[PDB]
Amino acid sequence: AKTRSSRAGLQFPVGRVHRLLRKGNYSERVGAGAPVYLAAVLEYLTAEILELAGNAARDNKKTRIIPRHLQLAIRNDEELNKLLGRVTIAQGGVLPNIQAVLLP
Amino acid sequence: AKTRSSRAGLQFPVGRVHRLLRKGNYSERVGAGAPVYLAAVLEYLTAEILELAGNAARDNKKTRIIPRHLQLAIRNDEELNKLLGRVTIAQGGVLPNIQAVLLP
Amino acid sequence: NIQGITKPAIRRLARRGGVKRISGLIYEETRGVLKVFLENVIRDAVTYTEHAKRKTVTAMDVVYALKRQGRTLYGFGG
Amino acid sequence: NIQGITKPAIRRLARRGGVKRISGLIYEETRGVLKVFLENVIRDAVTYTEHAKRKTVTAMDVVYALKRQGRTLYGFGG
Amino acid sequence: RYRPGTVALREIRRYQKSTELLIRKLPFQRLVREIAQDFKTDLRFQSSAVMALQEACEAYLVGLFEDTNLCAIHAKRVTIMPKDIQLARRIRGE
Amino acid sequence: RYRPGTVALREIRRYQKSTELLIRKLPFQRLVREIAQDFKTDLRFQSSAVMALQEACEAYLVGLFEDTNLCAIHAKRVTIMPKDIQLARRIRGE
Amino acid sequence: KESYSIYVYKVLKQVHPDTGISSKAMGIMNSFVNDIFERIAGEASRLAHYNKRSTITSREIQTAVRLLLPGELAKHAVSEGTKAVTKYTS
Amino acid sequence: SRKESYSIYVYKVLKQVHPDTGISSKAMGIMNSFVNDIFERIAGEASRLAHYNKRSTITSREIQTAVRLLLPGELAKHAVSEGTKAVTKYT
DNA sequence: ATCAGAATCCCGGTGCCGAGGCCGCTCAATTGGTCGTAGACAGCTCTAGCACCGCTTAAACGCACGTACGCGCTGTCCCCCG
DNA sequence: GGGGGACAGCGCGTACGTGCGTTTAAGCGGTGCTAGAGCTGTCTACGACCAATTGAGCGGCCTCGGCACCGGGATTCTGAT
Repeated sequence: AKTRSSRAGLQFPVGRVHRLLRKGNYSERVGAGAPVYLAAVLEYLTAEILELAGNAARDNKKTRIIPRHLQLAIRNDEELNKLLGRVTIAQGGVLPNIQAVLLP
Repeated sequence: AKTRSSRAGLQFPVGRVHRLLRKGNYSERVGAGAPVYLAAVLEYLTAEILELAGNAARDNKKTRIIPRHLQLAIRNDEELNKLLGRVTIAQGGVLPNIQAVLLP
Repeated sequence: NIQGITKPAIRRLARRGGVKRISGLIYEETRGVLKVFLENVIRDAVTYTEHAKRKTVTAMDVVYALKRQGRTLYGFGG
Repeated sequence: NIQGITKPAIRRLARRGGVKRISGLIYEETRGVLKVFLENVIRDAVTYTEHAKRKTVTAMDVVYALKRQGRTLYGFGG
Repeated sequence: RYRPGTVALREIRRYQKSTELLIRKLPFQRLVREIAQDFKTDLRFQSSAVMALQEACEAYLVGLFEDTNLCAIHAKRVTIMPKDIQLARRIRGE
Repeated sequence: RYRPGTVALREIRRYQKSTELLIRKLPFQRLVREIAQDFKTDLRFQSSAVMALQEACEAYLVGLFEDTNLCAIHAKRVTIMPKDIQLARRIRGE
Repeated sequence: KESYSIYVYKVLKQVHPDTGISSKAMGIMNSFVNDIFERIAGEASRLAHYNKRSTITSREIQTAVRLLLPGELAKHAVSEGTKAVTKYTS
Repeated sequence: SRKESYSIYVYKVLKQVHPDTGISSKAMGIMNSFVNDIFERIAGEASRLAHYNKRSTITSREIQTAVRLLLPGELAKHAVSEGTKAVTKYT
């Protein structure tokens, strides 16, 4: 027996994603490739954010990712910021940004 | 044959609303009262807009409602303007509004 | 083709917006803003067309594109 | 209870927002717009609670209320 | 000669009362086609599709000019400038 | 004696480079309870519900203060005033 | 095609017996009904799944209309819906 | 009462991209919220596409189109590559 | 004021062309019986929210005080309005 | 082409940043209680479905009288005087 995640070479759960599509009732039927495609996309997005968040953790000399690192990774990337525009990351804080007219 | 619409004393179609709920991928099952309630609420909203639009038509010396009259009815009342905030009426135009500082 | 959006047309749009005086640099700025808006809506409308395997962008494709960008349009079939 | 939102707290929020100099009338204005925001979120959160026939507002009720007002919050179960 | 501002206010009063489209149709159609060419070649367009695009764009520009105007007034000016358009869009999230 | 503005800018750098909640928890909790009383009586609250409200409110106010600041700078001022808050909210659609 | 044109006209005669409506205005009304129908049904759907229910009741519709519609429009819409369900059950 | 989450899969992907980096429970909650949110957005758009084309089945084509409509710029380009590769390997 | 003269209201006409009145009919909503299963509801339980209490201590507070930024006033020059 | 709004300079002076030790109460940890969320069981009463139908809804067709826009006359705009 080979799990559908292992058959697609993915770490994300294809079987669970399939069930969650079927029991959203989002449609009457769900194709066999739809959960595989969706799982791969979710995995890709998580990898991107985690990669960028781990870099932010290393640049603050930390070995564990915290919400601050996730906020730094998302707001410092034009595409991730645009995707997560109407999102609030709890305990994420803000980018350091001061308007030039206010400076010394 | 007493139509569910006539049983509920409504002009809006309960049977059609029921079918649209059942085929619209909203839930596995739909209660018997849900289409009746939805049809009524929906008809109430149409009556409210049409009454206000007909008044605007009579004020503008017309016997036919046009998109302008609908825009006038919606935009000049708070709750209807809030409900349809992120909406554009085609050929509705805008409310006559000039900032006081621009006046001679 | 962007120059087809003439200064008088932009002035008319500003007049409906209640604008009394307009700087000379507004016309080029408006053309740029309109181009971005159109590109964004047309991109999505064409995506819907390609998904339907059609070669003709329909009013419905435009309506759907506007709806998903939070600019719902009434009067064109939804 | 609205006075519990003290001037120092409103200055701290403004400092995170990058504001250097604050007028004395801003504190009362901020208290107002905070009250409106809270009322709108709490109203919807309580509606969800009543629909669940519960007597306790849950974090999920708040998350749902924020989501439907276009202020999605991550970190409370999202 | 009418003083500067008199005819401008008369035009505001005329266009705020009307609902007609203010951009010429054929130039707008040409712009829509040329922008769509970059996404897909040999694209046809329903007449109503172009009209839907025109209605939405005009409503977008009119709404933006309103917000731009209000920013000019905030700077105590009666003239709209690019900085006003930029502020309005930034605050709107665009 | 630090000149007016020096300590203000030091506070901006302190609070922008940190993530903690800036409103005292107990007073905020009292406000939440007091507001909810008008919608239904004898309401209980999970502690996580109040904290989720806190986080959202602080994020909303910080975001509004950012736009309010831009309005002030637009009017050639470095001081935020109620008219700046009003403009930001109006343009945002609030 | 299917439209709500006939029903919008029936209600127009009830509110304004001597008032007609243009085809463009009718299209706006059709778009309006479809839009609000979808908002309510979508909220009722999320509200069912959030409570782990499989069934869309009048209760879900009422709550959706109690979250979507603003101020007194919700108050009157709820009255209309409740009256209709009561009349239908009898 | 068991409450399912994507924590185990977040951890797996983290160990691939940054083997020596861990994650806090708060940060894990953010990631879980993120996956659930994106999953809803894509599935909801795919649902609309199917009904808009009178279809009763959500297939990989609907997911791909939804990914084009929601993900901005190059995030869409790479996400589509990942999804296509996974479907090919699975078949 | 003071009158000249366009801009705009307002009145009678008109025909014409979309809205509504009207016919034919068909298919989707209706009526009624049967199944099943979801959820409406009773009891348990033990979890979490709540009220209450001690102490503390860090934070809010009033005002005295300096000061510099907000805005009133004047003058210009040339950009847009017409 | 002109003229009136945008920009610059400035007085100025009053609105508010900073301290400081004062006046306030946040908050953190402990102590009990119990409203009530949630689980378990049931019974079952309402919905899905299957089969006949029929009567509104919708495609088509006409006539009409509401209204776009034509010519005239008026009044109150506004600018020269």
